[PDB]
Amino acid sequence: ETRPNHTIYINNLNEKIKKDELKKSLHAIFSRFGQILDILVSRSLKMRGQAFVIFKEVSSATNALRSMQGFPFYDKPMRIQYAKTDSDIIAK
RNA sequence: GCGCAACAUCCCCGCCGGUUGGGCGCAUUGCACUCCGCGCAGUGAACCGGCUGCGCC
Ligand SMILES: NC(=O)c1ccc[n+]([C@@H]2O[C@H](COP(=O)([O-])OP(=O)(O)OC[C@H]3O[C@@H](n4cnc5c(N)ncnc54)[C@H](O)[C@@H]3O)[C@@H](O)[C@H]2O)c1
Ligand SMILES: Nc1nc2c(ncn2[C@@H]2O[C@H](COP(=O)(O)OP(=O)(O)OP(=O)(O)O)[C@@H](O)[C@H]2O)c(=O)[nH]1
Ligand SMILES: [Mg+2]
Ligand SMILES: [Mg+2]
Ligand SMILES: [Mg+2]
Ligand SMILES: [Mg+2]
Ligand SMILES: [Mg+2]
Ligand SMILES: [Mg+2]
Ligand SMILES: [Mg+2]
Ligand SMILES: [Mg+2]
Repeated sequence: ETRPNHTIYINNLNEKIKKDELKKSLHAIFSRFGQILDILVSRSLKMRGQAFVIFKEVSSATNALRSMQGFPFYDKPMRIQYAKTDSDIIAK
């Protein structure tokens, strides 16, 4: 789960929030500490309430669990965690 | 073929299916990298398959 290091995985999000509003209301919050490459969100039955954001490299992504970890985001605390594997765009 | 919905407890809304998006509810704490859980309804939204009826060649 936690404690490898590739990118962030945010959990326990408000699923009522639509995809577009969520994808941008995180980029505006998660670039205070790094540059964002791509943010990914799905409202499917599994990946709803979860997000996948990747930055420049690894400690361009350690700079996230860094900050938030229970941020009252849309009336529910965040829970961030390092992505177990790596996103298929950084494998190049 | 073209244009329409009279019939409607103000107006608007012919019928049956369906799609996309919006709403509410149930369920979901879930590690992905093209979409996709389900239910409810005057969804005063846009459309797709048909059909009934009215008017005009
Ligand atoms: N004050 C306002 O701002 C306001 C608001 C709404 C309407 N209006 C006016 O009030 C008027 C009321 O008109 P309406 O809505 O009663 O008529 P309509 O114009 O809606 O209906 C005419 C059509 O009904 C169809 N039709 C008639 N009998 C039929 C039957 N037996 N079977 C199937 N189809 C049939 C025909 O195709 C006909 O062309 C309108 O002309 C409108 O201009 C005014
Ligand atoms: N101009 C015109 N063409 C028609 C009319 N009715 C049928 N047609 C022609 O017929 C074709 C088939 O349409 P349909 O609705 O299946 O014809 P239909 O079933 O005989 O029509 P009904 O008489 O109502 O039963 C259309 O493409 C038209 O060209 C009409 O009233 N006016
Ligand atoms: Mg009409
Ligand atoms: Mg009318
Ligand atoms: Mg009427
Ligand atoms: Mg009615
Ligand atoms: Mg219908
Ligand atoms: Mg729906
Ligand atoms: Mg819904
Ligand atoms: Mg149609």
